[PDB]
Amino acid sequence: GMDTSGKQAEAMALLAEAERKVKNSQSFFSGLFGGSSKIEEACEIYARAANMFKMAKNWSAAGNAFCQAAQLHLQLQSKHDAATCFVDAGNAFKKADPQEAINCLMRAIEIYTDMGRFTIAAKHHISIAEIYETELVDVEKAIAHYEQSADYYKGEESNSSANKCLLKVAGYAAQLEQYQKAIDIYEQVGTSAMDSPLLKYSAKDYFFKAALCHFCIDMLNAKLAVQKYEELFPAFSDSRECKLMKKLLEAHEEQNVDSYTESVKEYDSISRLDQWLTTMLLRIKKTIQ
Amino acid sequence: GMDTSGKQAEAMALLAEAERKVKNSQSFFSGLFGGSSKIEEACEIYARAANMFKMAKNWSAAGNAFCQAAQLHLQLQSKHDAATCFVDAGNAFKKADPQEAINCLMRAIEIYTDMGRFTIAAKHHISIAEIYETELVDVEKAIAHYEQSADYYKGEESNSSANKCLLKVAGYAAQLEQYQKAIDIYEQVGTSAMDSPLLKYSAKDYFFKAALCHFCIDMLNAKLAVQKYEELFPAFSDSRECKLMKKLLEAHEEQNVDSYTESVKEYDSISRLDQWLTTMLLRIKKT
Amino acid sequence: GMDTSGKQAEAMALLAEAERKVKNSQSFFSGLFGGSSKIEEACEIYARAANMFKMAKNWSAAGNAFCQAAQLHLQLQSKHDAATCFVDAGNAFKKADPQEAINCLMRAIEIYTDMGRFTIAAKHHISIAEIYETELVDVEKAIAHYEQSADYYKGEESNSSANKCLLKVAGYAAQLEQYQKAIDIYEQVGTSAMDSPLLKYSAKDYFFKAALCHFCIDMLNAKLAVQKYEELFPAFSDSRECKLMKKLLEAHEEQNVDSYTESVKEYDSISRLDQWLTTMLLRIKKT
Amino acid sequence: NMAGRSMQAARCPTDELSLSNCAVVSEKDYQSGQHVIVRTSPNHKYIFTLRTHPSVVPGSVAFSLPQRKWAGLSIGQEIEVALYSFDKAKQCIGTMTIEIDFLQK
Amino acid sequence: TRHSEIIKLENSIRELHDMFMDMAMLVESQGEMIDRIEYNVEHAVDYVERAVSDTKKAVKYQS
Amino acid sequence: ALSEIETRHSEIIKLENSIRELHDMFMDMAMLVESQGEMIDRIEYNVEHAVDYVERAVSDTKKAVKYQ
Amino acid sequence: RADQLADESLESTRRMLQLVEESKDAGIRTLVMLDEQGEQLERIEEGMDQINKDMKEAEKNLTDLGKFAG
Amino acid sequence: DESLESTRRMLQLVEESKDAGIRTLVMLDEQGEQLERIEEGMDQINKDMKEAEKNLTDLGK
Repeated sequence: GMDTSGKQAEAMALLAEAERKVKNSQSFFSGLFGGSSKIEEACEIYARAANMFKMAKNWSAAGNAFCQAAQLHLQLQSKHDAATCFVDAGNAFKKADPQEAINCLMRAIEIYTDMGRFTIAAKHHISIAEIYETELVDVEKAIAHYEQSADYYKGEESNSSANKCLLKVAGYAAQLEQYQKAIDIYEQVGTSAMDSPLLKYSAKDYFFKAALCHFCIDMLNAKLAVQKYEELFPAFSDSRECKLMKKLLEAHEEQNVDSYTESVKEYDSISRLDQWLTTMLLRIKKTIQ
Repeated sequence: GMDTSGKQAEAMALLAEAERKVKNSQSFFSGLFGGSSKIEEACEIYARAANMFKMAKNWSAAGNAFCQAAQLHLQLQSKHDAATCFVDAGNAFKKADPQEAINCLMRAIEIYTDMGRFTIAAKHHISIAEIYETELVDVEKAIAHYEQSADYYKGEESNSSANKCLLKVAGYAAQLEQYQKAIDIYEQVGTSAMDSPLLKYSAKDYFFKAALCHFCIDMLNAKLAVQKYEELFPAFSDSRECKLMKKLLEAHEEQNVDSYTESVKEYDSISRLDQWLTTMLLRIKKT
Repeated sequence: GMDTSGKQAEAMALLAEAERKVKNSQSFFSGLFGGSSKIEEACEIYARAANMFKMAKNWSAAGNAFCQAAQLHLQLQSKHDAATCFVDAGNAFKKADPQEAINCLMRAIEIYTDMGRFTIAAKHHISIAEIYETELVDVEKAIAHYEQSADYYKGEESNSSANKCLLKVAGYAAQLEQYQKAIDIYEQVGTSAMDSPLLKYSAKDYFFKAALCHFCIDMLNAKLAVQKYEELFPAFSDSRECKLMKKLLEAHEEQNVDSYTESVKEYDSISRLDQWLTTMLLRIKKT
Repeated sequence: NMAGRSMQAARCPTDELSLSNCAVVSEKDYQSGQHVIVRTSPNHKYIFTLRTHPSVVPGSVAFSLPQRKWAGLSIGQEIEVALYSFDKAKQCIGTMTIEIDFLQK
Repeated sequence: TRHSEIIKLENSIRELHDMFMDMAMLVESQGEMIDRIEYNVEHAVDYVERAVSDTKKAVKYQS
Repeated sequence: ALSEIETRHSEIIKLENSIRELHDMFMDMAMLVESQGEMIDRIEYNVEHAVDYVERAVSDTKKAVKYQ
Repeated sequence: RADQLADESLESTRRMLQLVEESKDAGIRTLVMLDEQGEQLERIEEGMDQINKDMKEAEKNLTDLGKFAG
Repeated sequence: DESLESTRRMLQLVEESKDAGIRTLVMLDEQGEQLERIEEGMDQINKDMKEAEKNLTDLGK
């Protein structure tokens, strides 16, 4: 398209113009000492070139120009604008180079928390964890970022966001990490919703999950925890999950794989699986001996 | 970990430079009369020091710094910033030690009402009531704060917000063996929910509660109340609550405790109750 | 106001004293060259005259005054105000005569693109596309506008808005019988929706629509496509859409009209259909 | 041609050609009698005999319904078609066993 | 046939219940965001008004 | 068995009522939330315009101060 | 076969009653909740428009004053 | 027989409610999406206005 090629041509022209402008800017500071306008107009040229270049469908050099302009703006003691440009460069690099985007976003996060804005820092941490885990296969760093975001949210009584982050962290831990953290977080989130204005009945699932983890540890712990939750939370007593867990435990007690298999099959037929309970149940069945 | 230890180290450093700032700034004001910029700079130093204390997970000292900044700023003849600092100090003191949080939040409410903004004042009143309820047992102060918040919300035509506070107050009053306030609030809210295109479904619910509490006095008055509510709400008889209450009345008339208890247990089986209703029913059964 | 036409005549006179102002620009500003603020207040009177024209329901006059104010104010300065005035003129022109609204919106689009504001630009692109659809008959220009707006949205990871715009574009293309684009879009959006739990309940509809588009072109490949969809999503067959599609395709092997006629009638007996599906079926099942 | 070219599948234009079992082609692409291997996948190769017809649009081969299905050819689909040469000294069918059944009940 | 249709009803009611379980948390989170944005905007308006008014009086009266 | 079918008749009546309450209820939901969506769109547009205007305002004011 | 008839009927009635009432009360609480966000949005809209007017008038008058000074 | 037509009515109402609740979910999601952008814009304007006014007041001295 003509629009593309023209945009790239004018972008190269204006990048060369910005380079010569900054070099002449260094010359003029000593030559005439006009102050600091020269650099700020150079930064404006850089920003315009970068924006119209990312309209040219090309990203990497757009983000590079964003980073360079942000640096040449921060060297004039201006921070918030430089941090916003850092975040924009990270967004642009998201589709160009994950490492550069991550570095720029870490710089933005540190400068923001230095300013004193926690919610923005937590949002950026969540974005970092999401981009890190979606394309790069790794969790522990994602777990740490999610925990930091939850801590930042709890610092300003943002209960819902922190709850969602803790739930995700506990789920990840249960899938891979040891089950003590998962048990604690799941039980706490389940018991922090007994007086929920709108979620007065959803905690049962969480309780069930906790019980499943306990049954992952041992049968004795499984039954003790199931009882504890039964007495502590009366409603879970009449829950279908309670009957299913009792049936599964009693079947596993007598070592009859047919009963366990039929129970899980009928449960799945009655209600669809979720792809997380199925793996847990398969692991439990693997240890039936 | 190491982040917190560092934050605390450079924060102690910053507090040292901040006390130096205040001392040298008053000295410079006395000896040179440089204006008031230095006081503002000391205020921002206090603010950032308190913020990094919060990042360092030390809430008591962060709240102390916030209070100091607030008092110095209001000494600088500025309130809104001082009020913000005071509310931040109260939030910091919420956990750990909330006692001084009460006083600082009261000061914030006082300055807000002196300025004349009501909604934030009512929000802070309900927050203080929640603090009293959760951390203390002096339910009377909670009642006072809740009723003041309800007055504010109702005066500003925020009926929905006022109704929640009124229901809380009615429940608490019914808890402490006082039923006049509970009866009045329950009946008033039930009447106000009559013509709501949305809330009409629950108009019955509140009414039912009133009758139960009204039954705490005697039998005939309860019968009169239920029949009157039924005439006022023609559809009220459709629900089971009226049937259950009639069962209770007839069983209690002829000292039929067994039928009373069995009907209560059956209603529990079909639909379980809460602590409030269970306690009220057992108290009623006591006679 | 129905009786506010005396002051709208006075407002034509106000635009006239704006004319006196441009006469000052012609002759008097030689000595009032520092009266750039005077030109600004001239634009201000322009704007408020236009505003009461809007209040008087004179859409053509209001739009003309808006455009004149925009042109006068865009003296290579305050481009944002010029863009706001142009979009206001376009909104005024939306009713009555919308053609010039198109050009003024295009100018505002260019201004915002130069500035770097994208969501507003894409929203105005959607606005011009919909005004094309509802007033004029051109659809290809609307298709291009939707494509451009979706590109702008996807540039900043605005996935949902671009997805809906592309769904509308795919529907139009299917109506315009360009089935490759339609299938690509319907299935890209279906596979994207199925990725996250919050929308996994919608993928079935997209898959069914995509299957119809596929079944439109190549019967022999329709079976393979539906099998691929079924294996990709185990819970696609259970949906009534897959069963109905299987019934239609297997009955189409033999020339019995009654079979598919009764199948479609039975399906319609459970819920009404829409114009798009009914038209597509009527066209396709003819052969 | 010799190396093969990407092409779009087409429907057979005439009944006689469909009965001929010959892959109908465009005169500007292939010549009548030529044998071409249709690559629908790395492991899916089929051999067809080419017969020209005026209505064949350039860049496509008309396939009858039996041919398409047997070879899984979708109308409007892309396949790789390359000239295929028989080894007549070894690939001249001397005896072919053919199963016959009524085409329509 | 009654068994099949009641199993269909079982399905549908289960999905409806799950869908409400879904709506609830999203709505609550929206409200939580709303409260914070409201607080911040009120702070901003108060600060803007007082700062501009005081600075204007101070820079207008000294002359 | 007669009592069973009578109870099931009562149940079907109750089910009709409850589905006669939930449908209208959901419609109320839909209309109210659509209004909320329109109004949030409006306020967001206005906020963004104010942001741009104030940014350019500070830029121009600082340049004018620099002229001094 | 009446045993299975009765068992399935009891199961069906219990499940329908419980799910119906739960969905009812759920949507009910959502209904009660939405109005708070509605009025919050109203109040914030009022505040933001007030901000916009105040800042606009302030800046225009200040540009006028600066022009007068120069 | 009335039971069967009642079952048909129940199916119709249930499927209608589901088909509308799905789009209720969708539109709730876009509202949530808009909230973050508006909040970020608000915070940015607040940050810029605060810095600007404080710097100008400091220069006034």
